[PDB]
Amino acid sequence: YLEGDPLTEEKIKEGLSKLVEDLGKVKKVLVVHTDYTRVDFTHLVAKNLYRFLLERGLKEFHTLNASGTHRTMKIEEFEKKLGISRNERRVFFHNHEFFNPEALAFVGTLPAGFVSEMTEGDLEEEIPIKVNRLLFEDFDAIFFINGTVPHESTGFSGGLKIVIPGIASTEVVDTFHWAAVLMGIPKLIGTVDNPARKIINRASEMIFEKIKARSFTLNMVYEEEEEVIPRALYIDEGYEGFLRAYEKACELSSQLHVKYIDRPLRRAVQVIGEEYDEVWTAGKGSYKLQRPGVMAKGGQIIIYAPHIKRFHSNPQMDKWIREIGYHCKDYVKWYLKKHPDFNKNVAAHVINVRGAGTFDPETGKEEFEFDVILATSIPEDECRAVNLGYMDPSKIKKEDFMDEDSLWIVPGGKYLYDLK
Repeated sequence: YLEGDPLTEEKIKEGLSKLVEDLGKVKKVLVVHTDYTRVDFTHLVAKNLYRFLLERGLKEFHTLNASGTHRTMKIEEFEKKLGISRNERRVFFHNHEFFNPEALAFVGTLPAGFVSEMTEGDLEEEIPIKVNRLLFEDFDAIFFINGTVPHESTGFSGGLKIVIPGIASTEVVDTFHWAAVLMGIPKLIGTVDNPARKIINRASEMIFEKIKARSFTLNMVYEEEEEVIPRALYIDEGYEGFLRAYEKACELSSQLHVKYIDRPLRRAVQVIGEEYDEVWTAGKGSYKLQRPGVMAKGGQIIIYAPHIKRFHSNPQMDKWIREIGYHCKDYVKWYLKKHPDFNKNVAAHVINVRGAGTFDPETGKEEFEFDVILATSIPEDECRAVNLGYMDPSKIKKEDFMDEDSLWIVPGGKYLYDLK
Protein backbone atom coordinates (compact mmCIF):
# COMPACT_ATOMS: atom_id res chain seq x y z
CA TYR A 1 0.00 0.00 0.00
CA LEU A 2 2.42 2.70 -1.29
CA GLU A 3 1.70 6.38 -2.07
CA GLY A 4 3.56 9.42 -3.48
CA ASP A 5 3.30 12.50 -5.69
CA PRO A 6 4.88 11.24 -7.65
CA LEU A 7 5.12 7.63 -6.41
CA THR A 8 8.69 6.60 -7.26
CA GLU A 9 10.24 3.52 -8.84
CA GLU A 10 12.44 3.35 -5.72
CA LYS A 11 9.45 3.16 -3.35
CA ILE A 12 7.70 0.72 -5.72
CA LYS A 13 10.81 -1.51 -5.73
CA GLU A 14 10.90 -1.50 -1.89
CA GLY A 15 7.27 -2.63 -1.89
CA LEU A 16 7.86 -5.35 -4.49
CA SER A 17 11.03 -6.53 -2.77
CA LYS A 18 9.01 -6.84 0.43
CA LEU A 19 6.21 -8.82 -1.30
CA VAL A 20 8.69 -11.20 -3.02
CA GLU A 21 10.60 -11.70 0.23
CA ASP A 22 7.34 -13.00 1.75
CA LEU A 23 6.85 -15.45 -1.14
CA GLY A 24 8.08 -18.89 -0.10
CA LYS A 25 8.31 -20.97 -3.26
CA VAL A 26 8.67 -19.54 -6.76
CA LYS A 27 9.47 -21.57 -9.81
CA LYS A 28 6.27 -20.91 -11.84
CA VAL A 29 4.57 -17.48 -11.71
CA LEU A 30 1.72 -15.83 -13.67
CA VAL A 31 1.37 -12.10 -14.28
CA VAL A 32 -2.03 -10.88 -15.47
CA HIS A 33 -1.75 -7.33 -16.89
CA THR A 34 -3.67 -4.58 -18.70
CA ASP A 35 -3.44 -4.21 -22.49
CA TYR A 36 -2.18 -1.58 -24.99
CA THR A 37 -5.48 0.18 -24.27
CA ARG A 38 -4.33 1.16 -20.76
CA VAL A 39 -1.70 3.86 -20.37
CA ASP A 40 -0.30 3.24 -16.88
CA PHE A 41 2.94 2.34 -15.08
CA THR A 42 2.77 -1.46 -15.44
CA HIS A 43 6.28 -1.45 -16.91
CA LEU A 44 7.72 -0.18 -13.59
CA VAL A 45 5.85 -2.90 -11.69
CA ALA A 46 6.25 -5.89 -14.01
CA LYS A 47 9.95 -5.46 -14.84
CA ASN A 48 10.93 -5.04 -11.17
CA LEU A 49 8.70 -7.89 -10.00
CA TYR A 50 10.41 -10.13 -12.56
CA ARG A 51 13.89 -8.96 -11.56
CA PHE A 52 13.39 -9.76 -7.86
CA LEU A 53 11.72 -13.03 -8.80
CA LEU A 54 14.83 -14.02 -10.76
CA GLU A 55 17.04 -13.39 -7.69
CA ARG A 56 14.97 -15.86 -5.66
CA GLY A 57 15.11 -18.64 -8.25
CA LEU A 58 12.17 -18.08 -10.60
CA LYS A 59 12.00 -20.79 -13.28
CA GLU A 60 8.98 -19.66 -15.32
CA PHE A 61 7.48 -16.21 -15.78
CA HIS A 62 4.20 -16.39 -17.68
CA THR A 63 2.06 -13.37 -18.59
CA LEU A 64 -1.60 -13.02 -19.55
CA ASN A 65 -3.06 -10.07 -21.37
CA ALA A 66 -6.36 -9.13 -19.71
CA SER A 67 -7.89 -8.23 -23.09
CA GLY A 68 -11.63 -8.39 -22.46
CA THR A 69 -13.12 -8.27 -25.99
CA HIS A 70 -10.14 -6.22 -27.27
CA ARG A 71 -7.73 -7.36 -30.02
CA THR A 72 -4.75 -9.61 -29.36
CA MET A 73 -1.43 -7.92 -28.76
CA LYS A 74 1.77 -8.30 -30.72
CA ILE A 75 4.80 -9.63 -28.81
CA GLU A 76 6.43 -6.22 -29.13
CA GLU A 77 3.45 -4.65 -27.30
CA PHE A 78 3.90 -7.07 -24.36
CA GLU A 79 7.51 -5.92 -24.21
CA LYS A 80 6.47 -2.27 -24.11
CA LYS A 81 3.76 -2.94 -21.52
CA LEU A 82 5.88 -5.04 -19.18
CA GLY A 83 9.31 -3.51 -19.76
CA ILE A 84 10.53 -7.08 -20.29
CA SER A 85 12.28 -8.38 -23.43
CA ARG A 86 10.89 -11.26 -25.49
CA ASN A 87 14.42 -12.66 -25.50
CA GLU A 88 14.42 -13.65 -21.85
CA ARG A 89 13.92 -17.39 -21.66
CA ARG A 90 11.80 -18.17 -18.59
CA VAL A 91 9.43 -15.52 -20.02
CA PHE A 92 6.22 -16.48 -21.86
CA PHE A 93 3.62 -13.97 -23.06
CA HIS A 94 0.02 -15.11 -23.58
CA ASN A 95 -2.94 -13.44 -25.20
CA HIS A 96 -6.39 -14.11 -23.73
CA GLU A 97 -8.88 -15.96 -26.01
CA PHE A 98 -12.19 -14.41 -24.94
CA PHE A 99 -14.17 -16.04 -27.74
CA ASN A 100 -12.53 -19.46 -27.61
CA PRO A 101 -14.43 -22.00 -25.45
CA GLU A 102 -11.39 -24.26 -25.37
CA ALA A 103 -9.27 -21.56 -23.69
CA LEU A 104 -11.73 -21.19 -20.80
CA ALA A 105 -12.44 -23.06 -17.58
CA PHE A 106 -15.97 -23.33 -16.24
CA VAL A 107 -16.00 -22.45 -12.53
CA GLY A 108 -19.74 -22.33 -11.77
CA THR A 109 -22.92 -20.35 -12.40
CA LEU A 110 -24.58 -17.19 -11.14
CA PRO A 111 -28.10 -18.20 -9.95
CA ALA A 112 -31.11 -16.96 -11.96
CA GLY A 113 -32.67 -15.06 -9.06
CA PHE A 114 -29.61 -12.88 -8.51
CA VAL A 115 -29.12 -12.42 -12.28
CA SER A 116 -32.76 -11.37 -12.62
CA GLU A 117 -32.37 -8.90 -9.73
CA MET A 118 -29.30 -7.22 -11.27
CA THR A 119 -31.03 -6.99 -14.67
CA GLU A 120 -34.61 -6.03 -13.70
CA GLY A 121 -35.64 -9.56 -14.72
CA ASP A 122 -34.40 -8.97 -18.27
CA LEU A 123 -32.25 -12.13 -18.23
CA GLU A 124 -33.78 -14.61 -15.75
CA GLU A 125 -31.39 -17.55 -16.15
CA GLU A 126 -28.29 -19.18 -14.64
CA ILE A 127 -25.16 -17.49 -16.03
CA PRO A 128 -22.07 -19.68 -16.46
CA ILE A 129 -18.74 -18.20 -15.32
CA LYS A 130 -15.84 -19.10 -17.61
CA VAL A 131 -12.32 -17.68 -17.33
CA ASN A 132 -8.91 -18.32 -18.92
CA ARG A 133 -7.82 -21.79 -17.85
CA LEU A 134 -4.35 -20.43 -17.04
CA LEU A 135 -5.71 -19.27 -13.67
CA PHE A 136 -5.91 -22.92 -12.57
CA GLU A 137 -2.57 -24.34 -13.71
CA ASP A 138 0.33 -25.17 -11.36
CA PHE A 139 1.33 -21.59 -10.46
CA ASP A 140 2.99 -20.72 -7.16
CA ALA A 141 1.78 -17.13 -7.38
CA ILE A 142 -0.47 -15.07 -9.60
CA PHE A 143 0.04 -11.31 -9.71
CA PHE A 144 -2.72 -9.15 -11.08
CA ILE A 145 -1.42 -5.67 -11.96
CA ASN A 146 -4.62 -3.68 -12.37
CA GLY A 147 -5.47 0.03 -12.50
CA THR A 148 -8.26 2.16 -11.05
CA VAL A 149 -10.02 4.98 -12.89
CA PRO A 150 -13.68 6.03 -13.22
CA HIS A 151 -15.46 3.65 -15.60
CA GLU A 152 -18.67 3.77 -17.64
CA SER A 153 -19.68 0.13 -16.91
CA THR A 154 -18.12 -0.73 -13.53
CA GLY A 155 -18.22 2.62 -11.67
CA PHE A 156 -14.44 2.39 -11.36
CA SER A 157 -11.90 0.11 -13.08
CA GLY A 158 -9.34 -2.03 -11.25
CA GLY A 159 -9.52 -4.79 -8.69
CA LEU A 160 -11.60 -7.73 -9.90
CA LYS A 161 -12.38 -5.93 -13.16
CA ILE A 162 -9.08 -7.36 -14.39
CA VAL A 163 -10.57 -10.84 -13.92
CA ILE A 164 -14.01 -9.95 -15.35
CA PRO A 165 -14.17 -8.87 -18.11
CA GLY A 166 -10.35 -9.01 -18.37
CA ILE A 167 -9.86 -12.75 -18.79
CA ALA A 168 -13.44 -13.94 -18.86
CA SER A 169 -15.97 -14.54 -21.61
CA THR A 170 -19.24 -13.68 -23.25
CA GLU A 171 -22.06 -14.72 -20.94
CA VAL A 172 -20.99 -13.09 -17.68
CA VAL A 173 -19.63 -10.01 -19.48
CA ASP A 174 -22.86 -9.48 -21.47
CA THR A 175 -24.75 -9.73 -18.18
CA PHE A 176 -22.78 -7.10 -16.29
CA HIS A 177 -22.71 -4.71 -19.24
CA TRP A 178 -26.50 -4.95 -19.57
CA ALA A 179 -27.05 -4.65 -15.80
CA ALA A 180 -24.89 -1.52 -15.88
CA VAL A 181 -26.61 0.14 -18.81
CA LEU A 182 -30.06 -0.28 -17.21
CA MET A 183 -28.80 1.94 -14.37
CA GLY A 184 -26.98 4.00 -16.99
CA ILE A 185 -23.74 5.98 -17.15
CA PRO A 186 -25.03 9.25 -15.61
CA LYS A 187 -25.93 7.46 -12.34
CA LEU A 188 -23.29 4.72 -12.49
CA ILE A 189 -19.92 6.18 -13.54
CA GLY A 190 -17.61 7.00 -10.60
CA THR A 191 -19.57 5.00 -7.98
CA VAL A 192 -17.72 2.41 -5.88
CA ASP A 193 -20.70 0.02 -5.69
CA ASN A 194 -23.31 -0.78 -8.39
CA PRO A 195 -24.89 -3.77 -10.18
CA ALA A 196 -21.90 -4.72 -12.41
CA ARG A 197 -19.56 -4.51 -9.43
CA LYS A 198 -21.98 -6.85 -7.51
CA ILE A 199 -22.02 -9.35 -10.41
CA ILE A 200 -18.24 -9.17 -10.78
CA ASN A 201 -17.62 -9.75 -7.07
CA ARG A 202 -20.14 -12.59 -6.82
CA ALA A 203 -18.62 -14.45 -9.78
CA SER A 204 -15.02 -13.84 -8.65
CA GLU A 205 -15.71 -15.57 -5.35
CA MET A 206 -16.21 -18.87 -7.18
CA ILE A 207 -13.06 -18.18 -9.21
CA PHE A 208 -10.73 -17.45 -6.28
CA GLU A 209 -12.01 -20.55 -4.54
CA LYS A 210 -10.63 -22.74 -7.35
CA ILE A 211 -7.26 -20.91 -7.65
CA LYS A 212 -4.61 -22.81 -5.68
CA ALA A 213 -1.75 -20.36 -6.26
CA ARG A 214 -1.40 -17.42 -3.86
CA SER A 215 -3.12 -14.44 -5.55
CA PHE A 216 -1.98 -10.83 -5.41
CA THR A 217 -3.58 -7.61 -6.41
CA LEU A 218 -1.28 -4.76 -7.34
CA ASN A 219 -3.83 -1.96 -7.77
CA MET A 220 -2.38 1.15 -9.44
CA VAL A 221 -3.64 4.72 -9.30
CA TYR A 222 -2.14 7.47 -11.47
CA GLU A 223 -2.63 10.79 -13.21
CA GLU A 224 -2.16 11.44 -16.90
CA GLU A 225 -1.12 14.93 -17.97
CA GLU A 226 1.47 14.65 -20.72
CA GLU A 227 2.99 11.60 -19.08
CA VAL A 228 1.72 9.08 -16.53
CA ILE A 229 2.29 10.25 -12.94
CA PRO A 230 2.14 7.22 -10.64
CA ARG A 231 0.34 8.10 -7.40
CA ALA A 232 -0.31 4.80 -5.57
CA LEU A 233 0.24 1.06 -5.71
CA TYR A 234 -2.05 -0.85 -3.35
CA ILE A 235 -0.69 -4.37 -2.90
CA ASP A 236 -2.89 -7.01 -1.26
CA GLU A 237 -3.73 -10.71 -1.27
CA GLY A 238 -6.63 -13.01 -2.15
CA TYR A 239 -10.26 -12.20 -2.94
CA GLU A 240 -10.72 -10.00 0.16
CA GLY A 241 -7.48 -8.24 -0.71
CA PHE A 242 -8.84 -7.33 -4.13
CA LEU A 243 -11.86 -5.76 -2.42
CA ARG A 244 -9.75 -3.72 0.05
CA ALA A 245 -7.22 -2.49 -2.54
CA TYR A 246 -10.09 -1.54 -4.89
CA GLU A 247 -11.88 0.49 -2.21
CA LYS A 248 -8.75 2.38 -1.28
CA ALA A 249 -8.05 2.89 -4.99
CA CYS A 250 -11.51 4.36 -5.61
CA GLU A 251 -11.16 6.86 -2.74
CA LEU A 252 -7.94 8.22 -4.27
CA SER A 253 -9.24 8.10 -7.85
CA SER A 254 -12.42 9.95 -6.83
CA GLN A 255 -10.26 12.88 -5.63
CA LEU A 256 -7.86 12.86 -8.57
CA HIS A 257 -9.91 11.88 -11.63
CA VAL A 258 -12.86 14.29 -11.54
CA LYS A 259 -12.66 17.62 -13.42
CA TYR A 260 -15.14 20.31 -12.40
CA ILE A 261 -16.74 22.98 -14.57
CA ASP A 262 -19.36 25.59 -13.73
CA ARG A 263 -21.30 25.97 -16.99
CA PRO A 264 -22.77 23.22 -19.20
CA LEU A 265 -20.72 22.73 -22.39
CA ARG A 266 -22.05 23.47 -25.87
CA ARG A 267 -18.96 21.94 -27.52
CA ALA A 268 -16.44 19.40 -26.24
CA VAL A 269 -13.62 17.98 -28.34
CA GLN A 270 -12.28 14.76 -26.86
CA VAL A 271 -8.69 14.60 -28.12
CA ILE A 272 -8.11 10.82 -28.39
CA GLY A 273 -4.68 9.17 -28.13
CA GLU A 274 -3.19 6.32 -30.19
CA GLU A 275 -4.11 3.88 -27.38
CA TYR A 276 -7.80 3.98 -28.30
CA ASP A 277 -7.84 1.86 -31.43
CA GLU A 278 -11.48 1.92 -32.40
CA VAL A 279 -14.83 3.39 -31.41
CA TRP A 280 -15.27 0.71 -28.72
CA THR A 281 -12.61 2.47 -26.65
CA ALA A 282 -12.75 5.97 -28.14
CA GLY A 283 -16.37 6.04 -26.92
CA LYS A 284 -14.84 6.94 -23.51
CA GLY A 285 -14.90 10.47 -24.94
CA SER A 286 -18.69 10.43 -24.73
CA TYR A 287 -19.04 8.52 -21.41
CA LYS A 288 -16.83 10.93 -19.45
CA LEU A 289 -19.13 13.83 -20.34
CA GLN A 290 -22.50 12.28 -19.39
CA ARG A 291 -23.02 13.34 -15.77
CA PRO A 292 -26.22 15.40 -15.66
CA GLY A 293 -25.69 19.07 -16.52
CA VAL A 294 -22.22 18.58 -18.06
CA MET A 295 -23.41 18.89 -21.66
CA ALA A 296 -25.88 21.58 -22.75
CA LYS A 297 -29.03 20.20 -24.42
CA GLY A 298 -28.04 20.13 -28.12
CA GLY A 299 -24.40 20.11 -27.05
CA GLN A 300 -21.82 18.50 -29.30
CA ILE A 301 -19.39 15.80 -28.28
CA ILE A 302 -16.68 15.48 -30.93
CA ILE A 303 -14.49 12.40 -30.74
CA TYR A 304 -11.35 13.57 -32.49
CA ALA A 305 -9.31 10.53 -33.54
CA PRO A 306 -7.98 10.78 -37.13
CA HIS A 307 -6.35 7.34 -36.93
CA ILE A 308 -9.49 5.33 -36.14
CA LYS A 309 -11.13 3.40 -38.98
CA ARG A 310 -13.27 0.73 -37.24
CA PHE A 311 -15.85 0.27 -34.47
CA HIS A 312 -14.54 -3.00 -33.02
CA SER A 313 -11.60 -5.22 -34.06
CA ASN A 314 -13.69 -8.39 -33.80
CA PRO A 315 -15.37 -8.57 -37.29
CA GLN A 316 -18.55 -10.07 -35.93
CA MET A 317 -18.99 -7.43 -33.20
CA ASP A 318 -18.09 -4.71 -35.73
CA LYS A 319 -20.88 -6.09 -38.01
CA TRP A 320 -23.22 -6.06 -35.03
CA ILE A 321 -22.46 -2.45 -34.11
CA ARG A 322 -23.17 -1.33 -37.70
CA GLU A 323 -26.41 -3.38 -37.82
CA ILE A 324 -28.07 -1.75 -34.81
CA GLY A 325 -26.26 1.63 -34.96
CA TYR A 326 -26.19 4.20 -32.17
CA HIS A 327 -29.44 4.89 -30.35
CA CYS A 328 -31.02 5.70 -26.97
CA LYS A 329 -31.96 3.12 -24.36
CA ASP A 330 -35.66 2.96 -25.22
CA TYR A 331 -34.98 2.39 -28.92
CA VAL A 332 -32.54 -0.41 -28.07
CA LYS A 333 -34.90 -2.21 -25.67
CA TRP A 334 -37.45 -2.11 -28.49
CA TYR A 335 -34.88 -3.44 -30.96
CA LEU A 336 -34.23 -6.36 -28.57
CA LYS A 337 -37.92 -7.21 -28.46
CA LYS A 338 -37.56 -7.55 -32.25
CA HIS A 339 -34.11 -9.21 -32.13
CA PRO A 340 -33.98 -11.12 -28.82
CA ASP A 341 -30.75 -12.91 -29.82
CA PHE A 342 -28.83 -9.64 -30.41
CA ASN A 343 -25.63 -9.34 -28.37
CA LYS A 344 -26.21 -7.32 -25.19
CA ASN A 345 -22.61 -6.08 -24.88
CA VAL A 346 -22.90 -4.35 -28.27
CA ALA A 347 -26.41 -3.24 -27.23
CA ALA A 348 -25.05 -1.69 -24.03
CA HIS A 349 -22.12 -0.08 -25.91
CA VAL A 350 -24.37 1.69 -28.40
CA ILE A 351 -26.58 3.21 -25.66
CA ASN A 352 -23.46 4.11 -23.70
CA VAL A 353 -22.05 6.10 -26.62
CA ARG A 354 -25.30 7.71 -27.82
CA GLY A 355 -26.43 8.91 -24.39
CA ALA A 356 -29.84 10.01 -23.11
CA GLY A 357 -32.75 10.38 -25.51
CA THR A 358 -36.45 9.68 -26.05
CA PHE A 359 -38.18 7.08 -28.17
CA ASP A 360 -41.77 7.53 -29.33
CA PRO A 361 -42.95 3.91 -29.72
CA GLU A 362 -45.93 4.98 -31.85
CA THR A 363 -43.84 6.72 -34.48
CA GLY A 364 -40.36 5.33 -33.79
CA LYS A 365 -38.78 8.80 -33.71
CA GLU A 366 -35.76 9.60 -31.51
CA GLU A 367 -34.70 12.90 -29.96
CA PHE A 368 -31.35 13.14 -28.16
CA GLU A 369 -29.99 15.22 -25.30
CA PHE A 370 -26.71 15.79 -27.19
CA ASP A 371 -24.96 15.04 -30.51
CA VAL A 372 -21.99 12.65 -30.87
CA ILE A 373 -19.64 13.33 -33.75
CA LEU A 374 -16.89 11.11 -35.12
CA ALA A 375 -13.86 13.08 -36.36
CA THR A 376 -11.94 10.01 -37.51
CA SER A 377 -10.94 8.26 -40.74
CA ILE A 378 -14.32 6.56 -40.77
CA PRO A 379 -16.08 8.15 -43.78
CA GLU A 380 -18.98 10.56 -43.30
CA ASP A 381 -21.47 8.22 -45.00
CA GLU A 382 -20.39 5.28 -42.84
CA CYS A 383 -20.86 7.49 -39.77
CA ARG A 384 -24.42 8.54 -40.57
CA ALA A 385 -25.14 4.90 -41.48
CA VAL A 386 -24.61 4.11 -37.76
CA ASN A 387 -26.53 7.21 -36.69
CA LEU A 388 -23.50 9.31 -35.66
CA GLY A 389 -22.29 12.76 -36.78
CA TYR A 390 -19.13 13.54 -38.78
CA MET A 391 -16.36 16.14 -38.94
CA ASP A 392 -13.34 16.16 -41.21
CA PRO A 393 -10.49 15.41 -38.74
CA SER A 394 -8.12 17.61 -40.78
CA LYS A 395 -10.33 20.65 -40.12
CA ILE A 396 -10.35 20.26 -36.33
CA LYS A 397 -8.01 22.70 -34.50
CA LYS A 398 -7.67 23.75 -30.83
CA GLU A 399 -7.91 27.49 -31.61
CA ASP A 400 -11.50 27.00 -32.78
CA PHE A 401 -12.46 25.72 -29.32
CA MET A 402 -11.46 28.38 -26.77
CA ASP A 403 -14.78 30.24 -26.58
CA GLU A 404 -16.54 30.41 -23.20
CA ASP A 405 -18.65 27.24 -23.62
CA SER A 406 -16.31 24.99 -25.62
CA LEU A 407 -13.59 22.66 -24.34
CA TRP A 408 -10.51 21.06 -25.87
CA ILE A 409 -9.94 18.00 -23.68
CA VAL A 410 -6.43 16.53 -23.57
CA PRO A 411 -5.98 13.74 -22.90
CA GLY A 412 -9.40 12.69 -24.13
CA GLY A 413 -11.68 10.17 -22.49
CA LYS A 414 -9.56 10.00 -19.33
CA TYR A 415 -11.07 12.38 -16.73
CA LEU A 416 -14.66 12.36 -15.43
CA TYR A 417 -16.33 15.76 -15.76
CA ASP A 418 -18.75 17.18 -13.19
CA LEU A 419 -20.59 20.48 -12.53
CA LYS A 420 -18.95 22.47 -9.71
